[PDB]
Amino acid sequence: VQLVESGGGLVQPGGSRKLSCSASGFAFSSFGMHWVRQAPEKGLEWVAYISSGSGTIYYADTVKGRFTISRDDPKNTLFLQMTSLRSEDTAMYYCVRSIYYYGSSPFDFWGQGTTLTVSSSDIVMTQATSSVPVTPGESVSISCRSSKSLLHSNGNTYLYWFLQRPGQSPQLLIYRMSNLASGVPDRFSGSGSGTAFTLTISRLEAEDVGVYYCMQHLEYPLTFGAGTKLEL
Amino acid sequence: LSAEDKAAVERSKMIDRNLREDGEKAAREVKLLLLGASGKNTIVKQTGIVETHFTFKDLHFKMFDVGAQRSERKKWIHCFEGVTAIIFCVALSDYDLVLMNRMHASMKLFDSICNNKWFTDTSIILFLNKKDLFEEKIKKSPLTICYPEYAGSNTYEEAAAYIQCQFEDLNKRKDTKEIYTHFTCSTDTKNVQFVFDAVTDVIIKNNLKDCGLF
Amino acid sequence: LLITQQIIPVLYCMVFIAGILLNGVSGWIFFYVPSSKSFIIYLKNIVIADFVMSLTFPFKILGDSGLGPWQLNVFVCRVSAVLFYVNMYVSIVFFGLISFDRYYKIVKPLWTSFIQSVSYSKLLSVIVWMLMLLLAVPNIILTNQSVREVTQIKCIELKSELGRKWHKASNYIFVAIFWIVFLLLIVFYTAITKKIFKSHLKSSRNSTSVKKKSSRNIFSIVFVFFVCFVPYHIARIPYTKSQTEAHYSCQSKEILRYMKEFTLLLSAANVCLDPIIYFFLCQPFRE
Amino acid sequence: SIAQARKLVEQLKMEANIDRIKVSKAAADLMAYCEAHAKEDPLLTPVPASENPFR
Amino acid sequence: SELDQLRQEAEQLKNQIRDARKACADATLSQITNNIDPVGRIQMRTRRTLRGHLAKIYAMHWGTDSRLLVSASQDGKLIIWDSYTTNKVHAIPLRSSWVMTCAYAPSGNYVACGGLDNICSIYNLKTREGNVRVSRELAGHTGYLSCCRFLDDNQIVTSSGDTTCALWDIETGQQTTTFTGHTGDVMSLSLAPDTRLFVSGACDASAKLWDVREGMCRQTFTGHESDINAICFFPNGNAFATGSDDATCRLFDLRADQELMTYSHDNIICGITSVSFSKSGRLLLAGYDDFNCNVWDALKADRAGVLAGHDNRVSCLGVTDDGMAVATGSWDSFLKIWN
Ligand SMILES: O=c1ccn([C@@H]2O[C@H](COP(=O)(O)CP(=O)(O)O)[C@@H](O)[C@H]2O)c(=S)[nH]1
Repeated sequence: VQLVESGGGLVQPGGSRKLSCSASGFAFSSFGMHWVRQAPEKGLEWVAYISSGSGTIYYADTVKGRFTISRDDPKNTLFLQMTSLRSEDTAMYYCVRSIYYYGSSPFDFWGQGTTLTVSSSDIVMTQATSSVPVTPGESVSISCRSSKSLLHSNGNTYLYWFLQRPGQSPQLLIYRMSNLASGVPDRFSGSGSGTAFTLTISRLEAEDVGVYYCMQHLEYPLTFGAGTKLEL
Repeated sequence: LSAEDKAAVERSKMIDRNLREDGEKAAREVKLLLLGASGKNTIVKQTGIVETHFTFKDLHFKMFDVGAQRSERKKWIHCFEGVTAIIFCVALSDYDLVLMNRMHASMKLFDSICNNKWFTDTSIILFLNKKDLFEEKIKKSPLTICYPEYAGSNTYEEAAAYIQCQFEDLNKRKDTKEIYTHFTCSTDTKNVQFVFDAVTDVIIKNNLKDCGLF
Repeated sequence: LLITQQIIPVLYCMVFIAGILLNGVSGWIFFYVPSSKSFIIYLKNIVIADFVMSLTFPFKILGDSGLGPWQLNVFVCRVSAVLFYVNMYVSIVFFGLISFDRYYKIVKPLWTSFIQSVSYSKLLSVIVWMLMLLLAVPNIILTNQSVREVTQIKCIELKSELGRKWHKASNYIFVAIFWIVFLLLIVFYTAITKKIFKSHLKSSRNSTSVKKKSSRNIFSIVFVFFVCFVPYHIARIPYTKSQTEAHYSCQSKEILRYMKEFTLLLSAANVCLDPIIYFFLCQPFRE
Repeated sequence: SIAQARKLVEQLKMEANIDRIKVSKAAADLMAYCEAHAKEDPLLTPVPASENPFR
Repeated sequence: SELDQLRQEAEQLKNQIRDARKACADATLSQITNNIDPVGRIQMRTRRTLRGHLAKIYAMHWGTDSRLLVSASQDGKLIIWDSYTTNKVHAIPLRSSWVMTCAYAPSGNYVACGGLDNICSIYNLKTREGNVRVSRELAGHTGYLSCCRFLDDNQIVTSSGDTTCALWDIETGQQTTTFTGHTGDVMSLSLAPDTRLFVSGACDASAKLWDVREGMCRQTFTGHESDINAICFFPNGNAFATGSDDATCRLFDLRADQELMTYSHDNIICGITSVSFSKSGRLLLAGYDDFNCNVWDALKADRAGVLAGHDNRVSCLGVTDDGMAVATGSWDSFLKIWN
């Protein structure tokens, strides 16, 4: 189970470049694939989304009309056509898989990342905590806020967590309230109600340094938050 | 509906179309049940049950042999209600061997199968085997050991005709099912040709009765 | 001069009684047969059309009988005749579709282009119904707009464009549709019969039973269709020619009226024979 | 044969060497259980449409 | 001849057992419950109708969450449903199409199947990849499998048509224990809530109660007159009900070792396919061959109502863990949820 991204480089303004990603080790045709970019010193931004069956295509306002997304199931390859470049497109692009049914865990795996350098009604997510020091063997709490309550009429709350290790791709820790993903130690817990969210780490280890992130999944502008940095 | 709910509905629709395609593909097969009491060689080859799949003149066949299921039939017969036909194999030279009489047991089994309540409209294909051995040994032993009331010519053709009549005259309610008879051979795939002809006739009748004109 | 006021209403009363007595019970096809993409839907629509046909008889009985208010004549000229004609032509088209379905389900010669047609039965039924209605909707609201009082012996009171040439055009389109459907049905059933005869059947009573039943039913359907529906469509066009104009005497119009009335009486009496011919042979309909 | 008959006899002896209680006591226990658990039974006592997911 | 002596001893033991059963009978449950309030009238409607199968449904099972259920059908498919929204989560294609039983793991991880191929298969639902694969194919029976039930994620119990019931270990793949003593084909199995004992009903018109740890038969109940087709425990683990082809359900008690009550009406001349209880055990549901289900009063032997609406034989039905709904499967290839 691995994802490899290819392409990129340096393109003058007004040019074009087509990113590509390759997957192996799972059933590619039965997954939905996302695109997420990251500015050189800023947070994570959502770009485009394609679903299984190619029946649902969602874009972002900043990139609408200049970007095209497509997939090829037989070749296990994903593409993102990109024309009419600007000076704000400088970032490092990712590739994420997502599957949806009753009880599934979306955004479980993350790609590696390629860098592209170019020469020159949305829910607001707020998390002001940042640059908080940590000490091994001590409890740490991380907060998060949103404009609208995330509790739907079906009894669900659509909020996610991510961890950005130094020089590494994000790892999904908790996908919904009181839910731990596979491979996560039983010391991370998440609770809250409505617009109040929290994440509890009972005993932090050496591998618990990095940047944490929030995410909502209610409707389809996709918004992240300026991550909270914890350092030893 | 929320995003995950809509995606779940999309997954359900994909499952629906896959199931429908599989059913549409599988509805055009010919299913046959093989029974006996008598040698399945040249008829099956040419634990549990055994599948056998082959194609002959653009038709997909499935032959099920249930000879190893030694249990009460009346509790798994009803799984084979929708089979297209039944193939029945009888030994033609077991009249003079005691297991009671082998061919009497064959007649009893045939009667029980043909007069079952699940097979009121199922055609029966009858294969009679070992005709060469029966003809070779008919001269050294008379037919009175099995059927005392023959009173006729002691020749192979007359004996075969008498046996065929005896087996064909046991179907009560001979208005909804037809019994075919054949003497097996080993040349030119004549057995497969006979099975093809029988199933073609049955399929034509079934389409006529399904379209509602008969 | 004595046919109109003496004979026709009695025959309409008889066919009305028979049609009620049959269809009022046969209407259970609308609920007994479980819904499917089979040819049952066509039979349900035919049942509905026959039932709607069953209701236009009493008004014509009263109108021809010479009793009742004179506004019933314009009511008949306004609504009832149009409804009767629409239902008859819808029934014709559904019979043709049943013939096509039987051909393509027994023979299967050219199922290549119709692979995606399982769920299109509802679309086809809706299309036929709406086409017939929209070709007959104009002559209910836009007809008999100025019923007069002079010469109360005539039912062409249509004025300029919503009237005479439009009436002619609708009649011509209807007769053309019937002829096309008839030719398609006869060719398809002939092909089915030729397919059925090819099977090599002998040395049993079951095979001859099946062949006899098939041949008898097919010939019965075709013969009934022809006898019940041909003469009226032979005689209709000259009736329109002698109705829109005169170009003749009274006798050359009187005999045309007589034949139109009699052929239409037979074509109406065809409703009472549909149940036994079509709905009785179906196995699911007997449970 | 002999072994099967001996096994059947042993099984019958084991079945016989089993204590039993009164049928009246068993019926009383069943009635007590059914009466005690009567309140929490959606099929026996119909529930309002608010608490029924199938609605 | 020792055979005659053994037969005489067995007859004497049977006579002693019958005498003890007669002596243990003081009063009847009907006499005791003749003075209790009757259930008035039950009119359930079809809240949901699950569609998608293309052949006769032979078995179904409920999940522990009371929302997810699995169905088995002769077209070689195994569907997991979402009862609240009528969605399909998975569609498992099997190798052999002659399936006759299905089970849902109590942990929600695995499923099982079996039939005329003598092999009980196991599937894994939660994997790193996005598909369900076969984890094990247990073999070792000589006749067909009739019923299969899970004890945990590592143990399975099955019943066969060769008069034997076996306990398997999934990791090893071998028969840990085999229970023998029956005469005809074994048709139904049922596990107690304590998961320490179970009962089987065979075609010799008998009932046998086993013990998993020891591996022996405890008691024998003989009241029926024909084949036995279905078994189901009372919630309290002290009683169970049986279905037979002589148009008669029956209720047996473990502590008294005797038949307590029978159900029979002069208008019922068909068989019984499935039997289940409600959460409290007051209402007993039995599926009949006459195209509809009957609701019986388990304490007064009265006919409460009829759940009609199936156009063919009902072969399987079960009740949720919380007692909130029932679902009946039938040969007409439909599932209906009644509340
Ligand atoms: O194919 C036709 C022919 C006629 N019509 C209309 O029916 C009404 C009565 O017509 P009719 O029965 O010819 C009167 P009469 O000749 O009996 O005195 C008028 O609106 C016609 O335009 C329709 S809709 N379809």
